[PDB]
Amino acid sequence: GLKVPKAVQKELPFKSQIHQLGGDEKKARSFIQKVLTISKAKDSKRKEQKASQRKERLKKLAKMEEEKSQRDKEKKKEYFAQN
Amino acid sequence: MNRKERKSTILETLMGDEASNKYFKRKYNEIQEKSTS
Amino acid sequence: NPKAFPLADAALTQQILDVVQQAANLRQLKKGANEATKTLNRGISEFIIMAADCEPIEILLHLPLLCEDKNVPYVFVPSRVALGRACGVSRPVIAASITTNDASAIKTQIYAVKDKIETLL
Amino acid sequence: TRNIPQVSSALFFQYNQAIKPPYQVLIDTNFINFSIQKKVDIVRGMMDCLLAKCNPLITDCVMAELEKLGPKYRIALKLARDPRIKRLSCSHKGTYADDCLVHRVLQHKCYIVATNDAGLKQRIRKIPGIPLMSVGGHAYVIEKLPDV
Amino acid sequence: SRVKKRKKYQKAQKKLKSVRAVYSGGQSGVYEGEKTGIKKGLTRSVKFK
Amino acid sequence: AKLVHDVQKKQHRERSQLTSRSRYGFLEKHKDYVKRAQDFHRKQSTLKVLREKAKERNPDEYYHAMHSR
Amino acid sequence: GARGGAKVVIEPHRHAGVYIARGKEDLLVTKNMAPGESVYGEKRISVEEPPTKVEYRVWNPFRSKLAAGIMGGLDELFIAPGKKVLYLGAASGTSVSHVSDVVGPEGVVYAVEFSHRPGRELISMAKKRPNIIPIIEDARHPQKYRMLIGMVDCVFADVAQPDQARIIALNSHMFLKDQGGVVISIKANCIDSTVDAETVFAREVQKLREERIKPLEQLTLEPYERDHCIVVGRYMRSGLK
Amino acid sequence: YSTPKRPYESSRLDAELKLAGEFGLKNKKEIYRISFQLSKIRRAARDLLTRDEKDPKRLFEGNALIRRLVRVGVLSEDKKKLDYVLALKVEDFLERRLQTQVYKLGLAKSVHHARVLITQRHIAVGKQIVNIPSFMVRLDSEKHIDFAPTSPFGGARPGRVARRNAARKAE
Amino acid sequence: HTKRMQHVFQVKYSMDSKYIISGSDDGNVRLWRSKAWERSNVKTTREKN
Amino acid sequence: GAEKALFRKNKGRISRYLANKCSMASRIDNYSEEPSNVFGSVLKKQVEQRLEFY
RNA sequence: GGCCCAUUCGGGUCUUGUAAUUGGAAUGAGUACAAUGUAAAUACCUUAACGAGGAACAAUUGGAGGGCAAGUCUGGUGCCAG
RNA sequence: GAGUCCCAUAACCUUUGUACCCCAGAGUGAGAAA
Repeated sequence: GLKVPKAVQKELPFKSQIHQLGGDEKKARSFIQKVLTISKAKDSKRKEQKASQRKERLKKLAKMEEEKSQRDKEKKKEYFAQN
Repeated sequence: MNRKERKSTILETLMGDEASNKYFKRKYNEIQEKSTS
Repeated sequence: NPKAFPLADAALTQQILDVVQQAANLRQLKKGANEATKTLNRGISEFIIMAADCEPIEILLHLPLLCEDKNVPYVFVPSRVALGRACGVSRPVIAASITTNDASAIKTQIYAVKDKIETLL
Repeated sequence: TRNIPQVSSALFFQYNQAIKPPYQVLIDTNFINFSIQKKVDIVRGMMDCLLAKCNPLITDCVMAELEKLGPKYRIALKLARDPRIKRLSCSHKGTYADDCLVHRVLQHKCYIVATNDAGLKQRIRKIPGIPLMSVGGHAYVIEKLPDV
Repeated sequence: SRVKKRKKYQKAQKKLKSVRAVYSGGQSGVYEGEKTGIKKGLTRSVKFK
Repeated sequence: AKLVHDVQKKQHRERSQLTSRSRYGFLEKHKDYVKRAQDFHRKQSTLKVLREKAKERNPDEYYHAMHSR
Repeated sequence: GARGGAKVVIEPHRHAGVYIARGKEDLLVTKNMAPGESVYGEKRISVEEPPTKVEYRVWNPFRSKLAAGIMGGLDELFIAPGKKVLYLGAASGTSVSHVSDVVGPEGVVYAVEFSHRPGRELISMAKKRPNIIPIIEDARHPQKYRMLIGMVDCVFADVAQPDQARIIALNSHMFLKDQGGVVISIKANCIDSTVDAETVFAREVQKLREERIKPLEQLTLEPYERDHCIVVGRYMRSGLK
Repeated sequence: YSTPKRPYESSRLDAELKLAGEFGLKNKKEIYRISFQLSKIRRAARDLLTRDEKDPKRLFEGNALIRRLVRVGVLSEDKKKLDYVLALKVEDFLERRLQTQVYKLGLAKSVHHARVLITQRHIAVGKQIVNIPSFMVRLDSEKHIDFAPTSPFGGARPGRVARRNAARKAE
Repeated sequence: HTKRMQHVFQVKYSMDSKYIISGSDDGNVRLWRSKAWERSNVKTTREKN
Repeated sequence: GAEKALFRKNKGRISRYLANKCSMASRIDNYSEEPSNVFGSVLKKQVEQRLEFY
C-alpha cells in the first residue's frame, strides 16, 4: 500500500488527514467467516461475468447502430433527390 | 425430523449435516489458494 | 334425491364405457375406489365413473365430495359388473378414473364424454 | 412497488401459438377509407386474404372518429355500420383511437389490427406476436401471421 | 438434421422457462415453499388504463 | 471469420524463464507490466494531488471540529 | 424442506394480514383465527409472544387460486383487515379460512355455495370461525339471500360456470359498495373450450366493463395453474370514463 | 409443396421450430407440404362457401369433402361443416402422421423413437409393414397399428445383435 | 351543436321538461339538458336557495 | 393409527387388511343419516375369516 | 452456475453443465446361398449366413465472433494505437 | 451498588432400566394359491 511521507502528512488542512467464547463457538464463528467468504467471491465472479457480456453486448449493439446510422444517410439522399 | 434433529438455531441444524460442512471445507480451502496466492 | 346422482342413461353410459375400455388398453385408467381417491387428491383425473348398484352404495359416496371440491366431473352408471368388463379386469369395479395426459391418443374422445358429463351435472 | 409486466402466456418468443381460426381484427379508421377506395369488401376481403372466417370489431373510439370526419365520409360511416361488423365498448375518456387499439393489443393477444397509418404500424410491429393487416394494391395483406 | 433440431427444441424449451414460467403439472409431493424467493416490491400484473 | 483457415488461427504457446534465471522469479510479460505501470501511475497521481493539495493550504483555515480531534 | 421442528422467520407482507415465513425456503403465511388445528391439513407456524403461543397457517398456492394470485404479484388486493368480503363459490374452507384469516375478527366473510355436501364441511369450518357466515345458496339468484347480506367491500368469485359474468353483476349490484373491490378467477375451459383461453379472457373483461366494473388488473396464474387469471376491478357506478 | 410467401418472418421461424420439435420433423419441407395441402383444401372450402346455400355443386362437393375429412380423422364427426374445414390448422394433419400415433398409442416413448421404429420395419398397419413415417392414418387404421409379425418386438426371433451377444456369452 | 350531429330532423322535450331529445340523419339519437347549467341531483335547501 | 398401534410379516398383513375395513366402515357411518351396524357385523366377520386363514 | 431483458445503470428466472464414465437391445447400407424376375440378363421385391461405438460403415455448404508469441510490420505526445 | 419478571417447583445432555419397532408415502397397483 501507498505510504504518505510524514512531511506531506503533517502539512495538510483539516478535512483530509489519513487516520493511522471458545470451543463450539469458535467452530461456529470460523464457520460464519467461512461462508461469507464464499458469497463475496461467488458474487464477484458472477458480477465480473456480467460485465464481460456487457462489453460484448455494447459491441454487437455498436455494429447495428452504425448500420442504422449509415442506411439512414442514403434514404436522405434519395428522398432529397426528388426534392 | 427425529426430535434429536430439531435444534434451537438453524446454524445448529445446518452444522449438523455432514455433506454441507464437507463441501464448505473443500471449497473454502480452494479460495485461499486463490486469495493467498 | 337419490344418493347415487346424477345417473347416466342407457345412451350416455355407452360412450363412457367405450372411453373406459379403450383407456385401459392405453394405461390411462386407474381402476377402483382407492385409486379413484388416489387420483383426485393428486389432481391428475379427468372424471370419475361410479357404479350405482354398489354394495353398499355409500362405500363410494365420499368420492363426489372430493370430486366437486376439486371441480372434477363425476357420474354414476347402473351396473358395476359391466364396468369391469369394459375396464378389462376379471372382477367388478365400482369406481374408476381417467388420468390426465394431453398427449394421449384419445384426448378428443375423453373431452367429448367430459363435455356431455358436465351438461349432465 | 416497482412493476414488471409478465410476457403473455400465449407467446413462444416471437410466435403467437394462441391465435387460431377464426381470427379477430380490430379495424382502424383509415382502413375503412382505403377499403372503399379499392372497392374491397370488408368481410369478403378479410376471409379471402386470411382464408378464414373473420370477425371484425369496431371500437367506440374509431366509430367516433369516422363520424367526426363529416359529411364527406358518410359512406364510410354507413359501411362501418354493417351488421356483420361487431362493435366493441370502451371505458376511457379520450376519443383518440390509435392509443386505444395499442392498449388492447398489449393486454390481449388474439387481436389482429387492420390499419394503414405508418405511425400505428411500427408500434404494433414492436409489440411481439401481433399480426399486422393492411390493404395494399387490390386486396388486403397480412404481415406477422405465421398461418397463411 | 433431425438430431440437431431435437437439441435445438429442448434448448428452446429451456429458454422459454427463463423468459416466463411454464406449466409443469402443478405441485408434486409436499409443498416445499418457493424455491427461489418471494419478491416483496414486485407486481407482474398487466394494468388496465 | 471470413476467408481464414483454422490453421491461420493457431495458438502460440508462452515461453518460460531460463533455468539459470529460475531463482529471481517468473518471466514478466507485456500483460504483467501494464499491471505494474498502471498501479504505479495511479499511486503517483494520487500523491500528485496531495502535494498540490498541501501547497495551496491556507494557514488561516478554521473548521470547528479541531477542538475535538 | 418446510419440515416440522425447523424454524422460520415470519414477517409482514405488503398486503395487510399476510405474512412471509422465511428460512431455507419461504412460505406465504396467514395468522390463524383458530389456533391448534388445520382446516385442510395445511402447515402451521407457532410463535411464542409475550407468553402466549400465537399460531399461523401456511397458504398453498396450488390449492388456493387467490394465494397464487398474490404470488404472481397482484398489485391491489382489496381483502384486508376490517373489511367485509363476499366469497362466491365456497366449496370448502380451503381458501375461505385463509380469507377469514386476512379480514380478522373485526371483518367478516360472506361465503356462498350451492351444493349441499361441501356446505356441511363449510358449515363445520365456518362455525369455528365466528367471522364466517356460510350462505349455502345459489349465487345466480342473489334475491334469495339478500335477506342475509348487507354491504360487502370486496367480492371474490371462484365460481366455475360458463355464466360467471352475470352472477358477478347481480351480487355486485345488490351488495358491493360504490368503488368497491371485485376479484374474479376465470377458467377458460369451463366457459368456452372451443376457443383459446386468451380470447375468453378478453371477452370476460368486456362483460365486466358493460357491468359498470372498471377492471384494474389481470394476472395469469402460471405456474400454479394453467389457463387461469385473477381479474381485479373497481365497481365505479358513477362512471368508468 | 410450395414455398411460403415470406419464409423469413421470425414468428414463422419459431413456428417451424415448435412444430418440428414437438413432432420431430426432419426439415421444413414436410411442414410446407402439409401447409400446401391445407391451403388447397381450405381454398376449395372457401370457394364452396362463396356459392349459394342449397346450390347442387355446393351441397355435393361440400358433403364429399367433409366426409373425406372425417375419414382421414382431421375433422371430428360433430363438426361436419365447411366452416370447421375452414378452421383447420396444420397441427391436426401432423397429428395424423403415423409417427404421432406410434408415440401416442404407447408403442414408442418419443417422436424420435417412433420415427426410428417406423423406418426400422417394426410397425405394421394391418397386413402391411409401413416404413414411411409421413403415412396418414385414418380412424379405422388408427386402431390396427401394431408391431409387425416379423419384428423381434412383433413376435419374431431376436435381432442380429441379440443372438450374436447370446452366442458370445454361450462359449 | 356538434360535428357529430349532421341534420336535425326530430327534436323532442323530455316529458318532465328537463331534457331535450334530438334525432339527426347521422343515425344517433342524442339527449340534451334543457338547461345546461342545471344538474339533476336533488339539492339541499341551501343550494336550492 | 400407526403411532399408537391402534390397528396392531404376517402380523402386518392383518394390519393392512383390517385398516381397509376400518376405512370402508367410516364411509358407511359418515354419509348415512342414521347408520346401522348390520354391515359392521359382517365386515368384522370377514376379518375373522382372514385372521384364521393367516 | 445456467439462461432472459436492458443504449445507460441495472433488472428478471431456476435443475443446470460435462470438453466424465458406462449398459444391453434395433437395423439399413453393404457383402451375399438362393429363388423370383427376364428371350436371356441388369434392376425391383422376398430371403439363409456375415455385416456398429470414433457405431473411422469418418454427408457437405455457408455465416458471426474470440483468444494466444521473448514473432513480425507501420504512426505517435514513454508504458499507446493500427 | 446491582435484568425477579425465559417456571433450579425448570430446560437440555449423559448413564441405567422397562415396553415396543427395523414396509413403501403424495406408497405400488394384479396377481395370489396350486
